[PDB]
Amino acid sequence: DIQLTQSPSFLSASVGDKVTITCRASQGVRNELAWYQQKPGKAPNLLIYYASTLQSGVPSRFSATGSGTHFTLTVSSLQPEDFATYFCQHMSSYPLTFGGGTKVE
Amino acid sequence: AVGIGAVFLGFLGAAGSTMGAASMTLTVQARNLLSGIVQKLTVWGIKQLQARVLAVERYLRDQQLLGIWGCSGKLICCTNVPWNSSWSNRNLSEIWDNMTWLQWDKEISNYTQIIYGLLEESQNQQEKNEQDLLALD
Amino acid sequence: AVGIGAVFLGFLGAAGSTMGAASMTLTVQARNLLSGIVQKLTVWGIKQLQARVLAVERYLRDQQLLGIWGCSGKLICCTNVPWNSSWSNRNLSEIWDNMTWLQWDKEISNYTQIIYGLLEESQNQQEKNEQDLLALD
Amino acid sequence: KKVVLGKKGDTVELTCTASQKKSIQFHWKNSNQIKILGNQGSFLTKGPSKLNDRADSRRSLWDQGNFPLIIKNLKIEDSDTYICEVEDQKEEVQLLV
Amino acid sequence: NLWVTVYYGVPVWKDAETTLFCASDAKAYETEKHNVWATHACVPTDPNPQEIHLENVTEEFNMWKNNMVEQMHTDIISLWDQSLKPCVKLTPLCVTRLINCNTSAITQACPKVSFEPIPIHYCAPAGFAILKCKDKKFNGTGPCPSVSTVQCTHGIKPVVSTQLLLNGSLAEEEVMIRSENITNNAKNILVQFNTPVQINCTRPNDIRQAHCNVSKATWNETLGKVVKQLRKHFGNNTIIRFANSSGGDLEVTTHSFNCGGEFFYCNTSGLFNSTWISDSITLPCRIKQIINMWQRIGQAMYAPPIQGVIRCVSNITGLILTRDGGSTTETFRPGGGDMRDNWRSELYKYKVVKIEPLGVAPTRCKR
Amino acid sequence: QEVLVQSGAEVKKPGASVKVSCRAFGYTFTGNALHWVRQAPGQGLEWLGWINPHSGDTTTSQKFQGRVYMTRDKSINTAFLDVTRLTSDDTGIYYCARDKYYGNEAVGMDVWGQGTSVT
Ligand SMILES: *[C@@H]1O[C@H](CO)[C@@H](O[C@@H]2O[C@H](CO)[C@@H](O[C@@H]3O[C@H](CO[C@H]4O[C@H](CO[C@H]5O[C@H](CO)[C@@H](O)[C@H](O)[C@@H]5O)[C@@H](O)[C@H](O[C@H]5O[C@H](CO)[C@@H](O)[C@H](O)[C@@H]5O)[C@@H]4O)[C@@H](O)[C@H](O[C@H]4O[C@H](CO)[C@@H](O)[C@H](O)[C@@H]4O)[C@@H]3O)[C@H](O)[C@H]2NC(C)=O)[C@H](O)[C@H]1NC(C)=O
Repeated sequence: DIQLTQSPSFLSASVGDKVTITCRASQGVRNELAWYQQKPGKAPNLLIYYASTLQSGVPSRFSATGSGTHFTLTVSSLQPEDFATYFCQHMSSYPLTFGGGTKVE
Repeated sequence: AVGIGAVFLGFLGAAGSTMGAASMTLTVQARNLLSGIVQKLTVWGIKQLQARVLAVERYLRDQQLLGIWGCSGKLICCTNVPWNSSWSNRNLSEIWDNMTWLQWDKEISNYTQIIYGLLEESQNQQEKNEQDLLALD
Repeated sequence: AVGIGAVFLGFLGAAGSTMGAASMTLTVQARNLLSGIVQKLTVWGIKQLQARVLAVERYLRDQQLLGIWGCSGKLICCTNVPWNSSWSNRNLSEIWDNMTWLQWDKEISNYTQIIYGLLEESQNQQEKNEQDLLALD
Repeated sequence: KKVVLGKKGDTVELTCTASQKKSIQFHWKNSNQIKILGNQGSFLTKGPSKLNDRADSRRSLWDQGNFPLIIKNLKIEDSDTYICEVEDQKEEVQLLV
Repeated sequence: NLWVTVYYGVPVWKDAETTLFCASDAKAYETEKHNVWATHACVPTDPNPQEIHLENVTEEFNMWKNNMVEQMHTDIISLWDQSLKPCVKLTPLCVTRLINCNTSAITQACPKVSFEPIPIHYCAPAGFAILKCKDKKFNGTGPCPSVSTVQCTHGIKPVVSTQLLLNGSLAEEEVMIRSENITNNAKNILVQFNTPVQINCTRPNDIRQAHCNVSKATWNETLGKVVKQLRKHFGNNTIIRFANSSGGDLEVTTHSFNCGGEFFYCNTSGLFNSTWISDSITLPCRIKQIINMWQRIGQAMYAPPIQGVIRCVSNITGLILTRDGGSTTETFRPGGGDMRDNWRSELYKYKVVKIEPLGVAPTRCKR
Repeated sequence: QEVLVQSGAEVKKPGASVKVSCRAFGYTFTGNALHWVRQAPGQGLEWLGWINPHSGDTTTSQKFQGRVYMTRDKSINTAFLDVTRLTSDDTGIYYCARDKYYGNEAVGMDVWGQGTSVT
C-alpha cells in the first residue's frame, strides 16, 4: 500500500504559537491529500482538501502547503480550541490509508 | 484520484454548477420536462387531466421552435448566425468557465426575441431556396 | 418598379396567390396550426379540451407522416420517387406561375392515397438498407 | 394643501380619497405620527391618539375609494396637520378649529 | 469565428404569476365540512414528495409582494362561503361625494356543522417549481443562500384567527421578527414562536360563558425570549410596554377565533400588561352570534350554539404586534385582522418560479 | 443542516454479523458518494470502503474483500454496512462520511456522523 508518516508524533506548544506538522507519503500522490482534525470522543472534521485549499467554515489561521511526497500543515496562531489530533489521508490509489495522527498539547 | 462513476443530482439540479458541467446532464432534465409515467359525482380529472394536456401542449410549443430552427437532433445543434455586440459582449473566459446559466439568461432576457426572430428568418430562408438551385444539375 | 419589402397576407391568405408566391409564406401558416398558449355544469373543462386533444392528435399524426417520408427538415423537401405523367399533365410555367394551391388540389385530390403509398414505401425501403451495404467497409 | 375649518363642539369631516374604486390599506395619523385610525382590510382600528373615543370612519365608502374621518365633539386642541397614508401617497390636510 | 448553439433543457427559471392547485389529503367520506371542500377542489396527495437540494444558487425571496397570498385569499373565501353558511347576511351595495348606500338581507338555511381545520398542501403543474429558503435565521426578504427546489409544501392548517397565530409552523432556532420596514409605524410586525404555548379554551356545562386557561410560566419565558429579540432592533436600551388594545371592532379589540363552529371572542386585557426594562391565566370569553365578516364589508348573524361542553386545545405559535410610534420607551400593542398577513407567516419561505428550458450560447461548432 | 445519522451501539459475539445503517439529511443522497471508516479504541483511522448511492456500485479494500458488504436504499435515503465473521479485532467505532466529490473523483470527507460503537 501507501504509508503516511506524520511528524512529530507528540508536539507541545503554548497559546499563540506558530506550528508546522509534516506528512510524508511513501509513493507519489500528487496533491491528493486531505487534512482532518479530531477531538477525543467526537468525529473528525475536514480542514484542507486538495492539500492547499481551505474548507468553508474553517478559520483562515490554518494553511497547508506541499507537493509530491512532502506536505505541511501550518497554524499561524494557536487557540485553545485548536488543540486536537491531526490526520492526513490520500486518494490517488486503492486502498485508502490514514496517517498516524499528531496529538498537540 | 479514484472514481466509481457519475451520479444523479436530480431534477433542476446543478443550477449553481458551471456551464460546461451543467451542459453534460441535459438528458435527465429534458426527460423530466415531459415527466409522464404517473399511472358522488367524482370528476376531478376535469381539473387534473386538464393539467396533463397542458403539459403536453407546452412541450409541443417548445418543440415547434426547435422544429423550425431546423435541426431536430435535439439538445445540441448549430446555426450560421453571428452575434451582435449589444447582446452582452463578453469573452470566452467570462462566459464558459466561471458563471452559471442563471446569470447568463438574467442578462440575455432583454434580448430574447431579437435573436429568436433572426434565428427564425435568416438560415431558414437562406439555407432553403438554394439547394433547389443546387438540385438543378 | 420601386419596392420596400414583403407584406403580410395572414392566415389562409395564400389561397388566391400563385403557388410559387405561396411557397415563401408556408411558415407563418405552419406556426399557428396548433396555435398554443390558449390559457355545477361542466363547460370549458370538458367538451373543450376534447377540441385540444383532437387538434394535438391531428398535428402529431401529420408530423409523424411527414417524418416517415423522411425529411424532418420540414416545410420543403425532395424525394426520389418519379412523377407519373398521367396525373394532370401540365407545364412548370403553367403550374408554378399562373395557378393557386386550391385548384391544384382540385385536380390532384383523386390520387392522394396512390401518392401516399408510394411515398410511404418506396424511398424508405430503398434509401435505407443500401447504407447497410454501403457501411460494410 | 387642503384646509378644513371646524366649529367647537360640532362634528367635523375630513376626506381622503384613493386613486381607484377599491378598498385598500389606509392610515390616519397626525403631525407627530401617532396613529388616529387605520384599516386592516375589512376592519377598522383606532390608534393610540387622544381622539380614540371621538374618531370614526364610514365603512361603506371604502368600496368607493373614499376613506373619511369623522371627529365628533370638536375641541380647540384637535387643530393639527393630519396625514393619511394611501397607496404610498402622503395626503396632508390642515384642520382648524 | 465562434458560432451560436442552442440548448434545450438548461436549468433556468423566471418569476411568474401562475395559478397553482391545492392537492390536499382528504378522506372523501366524512362530514367535517373542511373535507367536503378538501375533496371538492383537491386531488389526493403523493406518498413520496421529492426534496431535490441545490448547491450554489442564491435567490432573492420577497414576502410582502408574494403572489401566493392572493391565491390563499381566493380559495379560503371560496371555502368559507360553502362550509359555514350563516343564517342572515347584510352586505351593503352602494350603487352610484353624492352617494347613498343600501344594505341587503340574504337569508339562507343555517344548520349546525362541524368545523375542524385540515392541513392542506399547494402543488404546481408541470413546468414550474417552488424555491424554498432553508435559512434558520431568515430576515424575510432579500437573498437566501440555501435555496431548495420543492414540488410542494408541508401541511398548512387554515385557522382563521386574530391577535395571535394558532396551530402554525414552529421556528428552527430562535424567535424571529419579520417586518417590511421597521420605524414605519403602519405595518403589522409578524413574530414567530420557537416553542408552542399550549392553551386550553372551553365552554363547560348561561351558554355564552367560556373560560380559557393559558400557563403563566411558559408564557412568561416565551415573552422573555420575545423581548430579548425586540431589543436587537431598537438600540438595546429601550423600555418595552405591552398594552391590551386601542378601541375598534370586536374581532380586532379581542382575540377572535373559531372552535367547532362556535365563534369565540376572548378578552386579552390581562394577557398583555407587563412592562420590561434593562399559575394559569383565565380569559373572559363571550360567545356571540352577530359578527363582522373579513371576506367582505358587512354583518352576519348565525344560529344559537349547540348544547354541551365544547373543548379545543391549541398551540399558540406567533404574534401580530404593532408599534405605537410617539416621542424613550416603546409601546407594542397586539393587532391583526388582515388575513393576508395571517397566512403570510406560513407562506413566507416559498416562491413560485417558471422554468424556461431553452437557451443559447456561443461555441465553436459548424454544420 | 447537512448531517448523517447512524444507529445505536451494538454488541455481538464473534462469528456473527453486524449491520449498521446511516441516513442522510440536508442534501440529495443520490449525488454524493459515501465512505465508511472505522477507528479502533486508542488507535488511528482505518478506511473500509466507499459506495455510489446511485448505481449501487461498491469499492472495498482488498484486506476485507468478501467479508464486508455495502448496500443502499434510495426510498428512505439510507446506506447499510454488513460486517460478517467478527473477531475481537473488529471492535471499534464505525463512521459514515459524505465525500465532497468534485470532478467525479474523491476529494475529501466533510460531513461525518455521530458514530456507532461495535464491540
Ligand atoms: C459550487 O461552488 C464551488 C465553489 O465555487 C465549486 O467548487 C469548485 O469546483 C471546481 C470544479 O471544476 C474545482 O476545480 C477543480 O480543481 C481541481 C484541483 O486543482 C488544484 O490543483 C491544480 C494543479 O494541480 C495540477 O498540478 C500539480 C502540480 O502543481 C499536480 O500535482 C496535480 O496532479 C495536477 O496535475 C491547480 O491548477 C488548481 O487551481 C489553482 O491554480 C489555478 C490556475 O489558474 C488558479 O486559478 C486557482 O485559483 C488555484 O490557485 C487547484 O489548486 C482540478 O484538478 C480540476 O480540474 C479538472 O477540471 C477542469 C475543468 O476546468 C479541467 O480543465 C481539468 O483538466 C481537470 O479535469 C478542477 O479545476 C474547484 O477546486 C472547486 N472549489 C473552488 C473553491 O473553486 C463547485 O464545483 C460548485 N458546484 C457544486 C455542485 O458543488
